[PDB]
Amino acid sequence: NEVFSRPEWMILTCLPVPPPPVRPSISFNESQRGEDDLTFKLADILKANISLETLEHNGAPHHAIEEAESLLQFHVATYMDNDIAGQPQALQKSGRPVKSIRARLKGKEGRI
Amino acid sequence: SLMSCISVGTDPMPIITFLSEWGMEPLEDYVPHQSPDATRVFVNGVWHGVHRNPARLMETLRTLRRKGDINPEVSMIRDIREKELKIFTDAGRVYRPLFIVEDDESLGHKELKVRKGHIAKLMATEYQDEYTWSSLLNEGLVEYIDAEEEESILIAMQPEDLEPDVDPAKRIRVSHHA
Amino acid sequence: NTTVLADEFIAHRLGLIPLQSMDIEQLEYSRDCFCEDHCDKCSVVLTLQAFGE
Amino acid sequence: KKGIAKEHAKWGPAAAIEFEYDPWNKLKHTDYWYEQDSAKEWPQSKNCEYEDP
Amino acid sequence: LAINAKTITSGLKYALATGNWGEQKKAMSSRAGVSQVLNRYTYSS
Amino acid sequence: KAGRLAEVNLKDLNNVKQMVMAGSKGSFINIAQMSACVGQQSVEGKRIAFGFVDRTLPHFSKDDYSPESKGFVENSYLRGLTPQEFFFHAMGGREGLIDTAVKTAETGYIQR
Amino acid sequence: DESAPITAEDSWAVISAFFREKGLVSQQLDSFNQFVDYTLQDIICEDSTLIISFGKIYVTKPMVNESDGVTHALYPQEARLRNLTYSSGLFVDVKVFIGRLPIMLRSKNCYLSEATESDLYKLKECP
Amino acid sequence: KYICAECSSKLSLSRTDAVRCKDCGHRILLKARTKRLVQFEAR
Amino acid sequence: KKLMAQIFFGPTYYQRLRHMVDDKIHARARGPMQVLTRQPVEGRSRDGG
Amino acid sequence: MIVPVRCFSCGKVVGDKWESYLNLLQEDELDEGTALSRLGLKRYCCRRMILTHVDLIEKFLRYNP
Amino acid sequence: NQEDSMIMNQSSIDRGLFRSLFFRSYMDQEKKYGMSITETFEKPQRTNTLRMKHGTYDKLDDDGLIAPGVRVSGEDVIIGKTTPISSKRDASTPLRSTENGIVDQVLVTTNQDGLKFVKVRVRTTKIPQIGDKF
DNA sequence: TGGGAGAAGGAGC
DNA sequence: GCTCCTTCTCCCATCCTCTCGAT
RNA sequence: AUCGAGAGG
Ligand SMILES: Nc1ncnc2c1ncn2[C@@H]1O[C@H](COP(=O)(O)OP(=O)(O)OP(=O)(O)O)[C@@H](O)[C@H]1O
Ligand SMILES: [Zn+2]
Ligand SMILES: [Zn+2]
Ligand SMILES: [Zn+2]
Repeated sequence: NEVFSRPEWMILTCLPVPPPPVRPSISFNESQRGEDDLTFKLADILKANISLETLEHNGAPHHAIEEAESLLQFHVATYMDNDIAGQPQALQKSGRPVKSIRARLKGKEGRI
Repeated sequence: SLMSCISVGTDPMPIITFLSEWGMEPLEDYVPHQSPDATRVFVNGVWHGVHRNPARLMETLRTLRRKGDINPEVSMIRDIREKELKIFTDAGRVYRPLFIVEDDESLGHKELKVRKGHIAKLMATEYQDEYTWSSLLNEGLVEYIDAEEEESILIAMQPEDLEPDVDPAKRIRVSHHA
Repeated sequence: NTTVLADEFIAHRLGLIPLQSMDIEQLEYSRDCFCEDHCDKCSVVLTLQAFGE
Repeated sequence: KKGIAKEHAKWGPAAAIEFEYDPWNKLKHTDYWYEQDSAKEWPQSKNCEYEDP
Repeated sequence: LAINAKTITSGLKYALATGNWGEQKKAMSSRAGVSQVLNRYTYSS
Repeated sequence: KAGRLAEVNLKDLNNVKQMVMAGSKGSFINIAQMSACVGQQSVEGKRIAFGFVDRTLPHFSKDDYSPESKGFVENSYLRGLTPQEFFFHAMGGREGLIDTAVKTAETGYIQR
Repeated sequence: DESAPITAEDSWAVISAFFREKGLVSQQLDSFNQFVDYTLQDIICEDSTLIISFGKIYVTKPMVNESDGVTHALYPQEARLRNLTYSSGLFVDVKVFIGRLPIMLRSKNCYLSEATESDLYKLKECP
Repeated sequence: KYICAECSSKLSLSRTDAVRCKDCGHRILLKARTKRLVQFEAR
Repeated sequence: KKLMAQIFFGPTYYQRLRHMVDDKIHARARGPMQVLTRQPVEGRSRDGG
Repeated sequence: MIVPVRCFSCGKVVGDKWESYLNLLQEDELDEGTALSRLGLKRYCCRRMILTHVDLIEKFLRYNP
Repeated sequence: NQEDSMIMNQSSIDRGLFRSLFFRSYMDQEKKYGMSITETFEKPQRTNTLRMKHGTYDKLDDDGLIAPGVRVSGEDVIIGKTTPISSKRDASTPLRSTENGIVDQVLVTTNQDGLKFVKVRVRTTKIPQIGDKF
């Protein structure tokens, strides 16, 4: 659609980050608090983006810029879909896979 | 079940050194010719060799197990229609004890090895608070049989069943009396 | 109560003990007595003291 | 405290009150259950000694 | 000295207290159903 | 036919017959199984198969195809079940619990 | 009166003897006892040389390492009440302390296995 | 007002006194029983 | 009065099970809610719906 | 646990017939039925109260506290 | 008694048929949350603590515990403790909302870390009632 | 993880 | 150009409820 | 909160 859906918009250049209500900091028990999975994944996105910015400012060997771009692509892909077939899953500190938005919207326990 | 146990594990080597002395032929010096009526002797799933005249080997192994030389939790299976002798010694096998029936040619029909004297000894030992379960096991009166070995035995439900006006309310028992 | 039985267990067992009641007609009901939880014309007080000597 | 067995069974002084009437089945208030004979399968109560068959 | 005992202890104390029969970093092996809290509602239980 | 012969010759004051006559609970099969014979035990639509080699239980000889050998309970609940018939009845009745916890999900998906 | 055939009643003497010797939870007590006595040493000895070489292993009685205190004996009731762990230290004759193995109750390494009914009542353990 | 499992010292055990017993070196305590009279309905 | 039907009567061994109504009864009147979806929380112990 | 006082089915006191029951069983060598009948327990609702009872209290009395 | 239900004799229930004892054990520790920090088992104050549970604190002793023999019901506080900040926060443990009883025993013990913790056992009788399963 | 689709890539006339 | 043609990737799998653990 | 277990219709 000319107005609502163009092919050029299927490649992400600027990514919207949701407000805190979408990713609240759950505080169970008394002192056992922790940020949401989406907050950690977005922090990883920011780290990868800053890494690419630093490498470009440094004009790092293209063979390292390519690896940094692949890391950014993997992190922004797992952010929206952690169930990609034939690829390793991104894991939290505890060793469990992150709960992407696709996993939040899918299944009998999903939003819908 | 109440009378089901799990094997704990036993060293198979003492069994193997028996077989080589009982007349088995090592798989190295085995040619699949000149011996078509020969049994494949396995141990713990390993085809250790080939042995002829398996009846004597099985008789000797059963005599050893019903005496304590072989661990009573060792299951020995002979399947004639494939000519395979399978001895198992590993751990994790579920077995249950049950009585042993002998021919007892003296008293006509086949009769249980364990008799009322052993029961009297067991009751005296219980009431003496010598003759324990191990004493029954070591005398060949009771044997451990697992699921795989059950495919080569015939079991009678009750001692009265093997024994070779009528209450109408008693349950129907076929008593085919094999 | 140092015993191996619960307080309310013993209370229930005590409540089931048959007590003499030939002259029950002379006592008053607790609901109808201008008294308190214990009295003399509407209740009878008993005491149990036991020690495992 | 004074009380009745309605509030709690601890106040009931009647252990068991056997109650029977018409030992023979004259009034036909009961239809006896039988397999082959109804007079030989049901035991004859003691109070049958006090009424004419 | 020079031997880390905890690796054994905290190992054997974790799976046995959780049921995940393996290290805390592994989730493939038979897990969560190996060690269970003893049911003492009744002697038969 | 055995159950029908039993039910016909049951007196009218029989309490289980009155429940069947009213239709409140119980049926003909209940009369047959509690008074005449439990019947044939079948699992997965077929009679008891040979779990062992050429037999169903270690107490039967091989190559035995008699009805008693493959799960025919000649006894009633009043008379009591023999150990072989008891085990065959347990095998048959376990299927009635599997399709309650396993095959219920295959008909709920249909309705969804 | 010595070789008469058995009746269906006398087999209960055999079953009573079986349950008097084996018990009801022998299928777990005999498996664990094998692990401590034999399997543990086999695991220790197998490929244990860093060519350093581990050797004999010793399993003590269950004990608790009290904070700033002397290590004393631990009984199952004390472990249950204090939220402790019923375990015993393993010392490898490289004898270096390598860890603590939890001990199964009424096993060969448990005190309750060498306790009579009076001792079990004294230890506040149900016989 | 505190009784150890082994022996019954019936110590005081204030803030400073902490958790322990005199006679026996055992580390569990039961804090006696309330002085207030309880009342159960015998039913 | 006598009953026309004689009643099967006798001792039988009965067991009390862990399930009792005082441990199953529940009712919610706008209690606590979740922080993520702002829906009623789950569980009788949590005063949920 | 100790002794079933009274009788759920009827209400007869059977809490004072335990030691006598044990003495009849042991000292007088009578069987359960004759001992139960000699204690005046005619109805089988009272009879089961003393016949089927586990005196666990003794075991609870074997602990130090 | 229709549809697989039963009629139970109320008089027999009054005499002890199927009555039972129910014990529940609550546990509470105090932990360091640091190197030189420690929680305290004490009676919570009304002005110092930063939090409250709206339960009745009139039954706790000086140490923040309830002696055996006190009828604790509903939202009563049984193991009252206050934790500091890193004035004081509230970390008291109340009873279950739908559970009541009498305190049976109170075990005061030291943890393997040397930290004082307390277990409290509450005892209740569950008389058979309409709707109980047999 | 157990069957199914549907889809895809490949051979053959 | 069908003709398939076998070979692959693919998403599923009843409902509601309770309690107790371990992090 | 997460995870897992067990249990009821
Ligand atoms: N897996 C399940 N899925 C859906 N509903 C179930 C499930 N299991 C049980 N139920 C519900 O519970 C009921 C089963 O009742 P229950 O288990 O008491 O057996 P029943 O049919 O009542 O016969 P009985 O009481 O004699 O066993 C069904 O009516 C059903 O609605
Ligand atoms: Zn008064
Ligand atoms: Zn002391
Ligand atoms: Zn009675």
